[PDB]
Order: sequence, then C-alpha cells, then structure tokens
Amino acid sequence: GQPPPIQLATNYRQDIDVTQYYVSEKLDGIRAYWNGHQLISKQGNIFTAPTWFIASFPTTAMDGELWIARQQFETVSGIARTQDNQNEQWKQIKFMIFDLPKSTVSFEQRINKMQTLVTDTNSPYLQMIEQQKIPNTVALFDLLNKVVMGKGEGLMLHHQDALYQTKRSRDLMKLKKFEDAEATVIAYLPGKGKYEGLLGAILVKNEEGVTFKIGSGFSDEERSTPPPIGSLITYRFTGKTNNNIPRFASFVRIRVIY
Ligand SMILES: *P(=O)(O)OC[C@H]1O[C@@H](n2cnc3c(N)ncnc32)[C@H](O)[C@@H]1O
Repeated sequence: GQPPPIQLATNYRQDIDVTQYYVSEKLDGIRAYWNGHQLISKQGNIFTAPTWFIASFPTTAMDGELWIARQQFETVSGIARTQDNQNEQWKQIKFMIFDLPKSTVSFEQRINKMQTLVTDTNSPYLQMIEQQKIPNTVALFDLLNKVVMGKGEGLMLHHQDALYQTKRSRDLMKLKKFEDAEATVIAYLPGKGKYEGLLGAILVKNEEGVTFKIGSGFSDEERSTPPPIGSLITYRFTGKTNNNIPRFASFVRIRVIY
C-alpha cells in the first residue's frame, strides 16, 4: 500500500523559544495512521486491527503510536506484525494519538480537538499523549532526565502555531539525550600521562565523510586492546560543532571488523 501522508520530525535545535512548543513523551511504539476506517503503518500496510479495537473511533483522521507501556516495544511490534483480525492481544494496546493529519488549523487547536475526540470516544483503546508547556531549557532538560530515568525514550516538541505538513517539519522536533552513528576507525593516537603506552584516542571517518578524534568512552581494557583499524564502530554524540564534527563524541562499541 501507499505510505500514509504523514508529518516527520527533525532534530532538536538549541536556539528555539521553548515556550512556543508543546512537549510530549517520545513513545517507542509502532506508528499508525488512522484514515477514518483503518490503521495504516508507515510503510503503507493496513494493520489487522480487530473490529472491537477500532469500533468506537471517530472518522477524523488521526496520527498516533500503537503502544502498551514503556519498554514494551518488541511486544507491541510483535502483535502489530501479526496478520489476524481476531487477535485478542490487541486488548493491551492503546492508540496514543499525537496529531490530526487532515486538519487545516494550528497544532494548538488540534490538541484541543484531540482532547475532545478522546473524551467523547471513551475507549480504553484510544488515548491522547499528554502535551505540556515548559518554561525554559533547563526545565526541559530536567524533564528529559525524569522521563529517561523512568525508562522512557525522550521528548517531542511541536510548535503551537504549526500547520500540518506531509514531510519533515522544523516545527516538530525529537529530543533524546543522545544520538548514535557509525564510523570507520582509520588511525590510533598514542596516549600520554596515565595513557602513555596505551591508546589516547582514535581517529574515525564517519558516513558523512568527516574525520575526527574520539578520546572518551573507552574502558581500560580498550585502552590496552584498541578497536582494529578499519573496523566499523558506533559512536555517540549530540549535534554538530564547527566543521560538521559530531559534538561530544564518545566511543560505544565495535560493529564490524574489516
Ligand atoms: P524516534 O527517533 O524513534 O522518533 C519517534 C517517532 O515516533 C513518532 N512519535 C512518538 N512519540 C511521539 C509524540 N509524542 N509526538 C509525535 N510523534 C511521536 C515520531 O514521529 C517519530 O517518528
């Protein structure tokens, strides 16, 4: 089937006015688009949602996450992949909504409509993701910590004045504590001081063609036995610094030896 006409998120940017954004918990589920009569996956597959699961839903199109609870991704994914419209396991799933993709008004009014839709439907299977205002970035990062320590995935931000767009949107942003990506180890940088005779850092070249140093994230065993040159490794970072270098980059682990 054709992929559904959905809005996609960009990455958090430091220089926003956080007071203009609604903040919600980023849920680790399976995205579904409700077109008014069926649920559709990001790839265009029609989910075999049982009749009793969707029976109460309004015909307003809705965007949401099929989700059970924090840290139950494989469970919800396993159910949603099952081709069986009489599968009782859907009873533990909630369609957690976060937008109205056919709406032509601002996100603030869309939230108000969603609250009404959820309340009127009054079904265990349809619920609204909480949307809150946060006063400043320090408070936002404190909230991020609360959510992550509680085994949540992160936060999402959506500008109160945003109009729905069927593409990546700068008005919709993901905020996680960090990002991971891959790079190839190309050289060693011998250490000094406590790391004399050991690994000080590696030089890697990432998939965007940027070469940079990684000196943190190594165990003491890894400073004695470094990743092989040529290996594909995963590094962790958040945002970019000058010259498109991943910021606060640290070593995670080896993926492939070349
Ligand atoms: P991650 O990088 O896995 O991105 C999360 C995706 O799921 C959708 N999503 C989850 N939770 C929400 C909220 N609260 N609001 C909006 N969208 C959500 C996002 O589109 C991401 O694609």
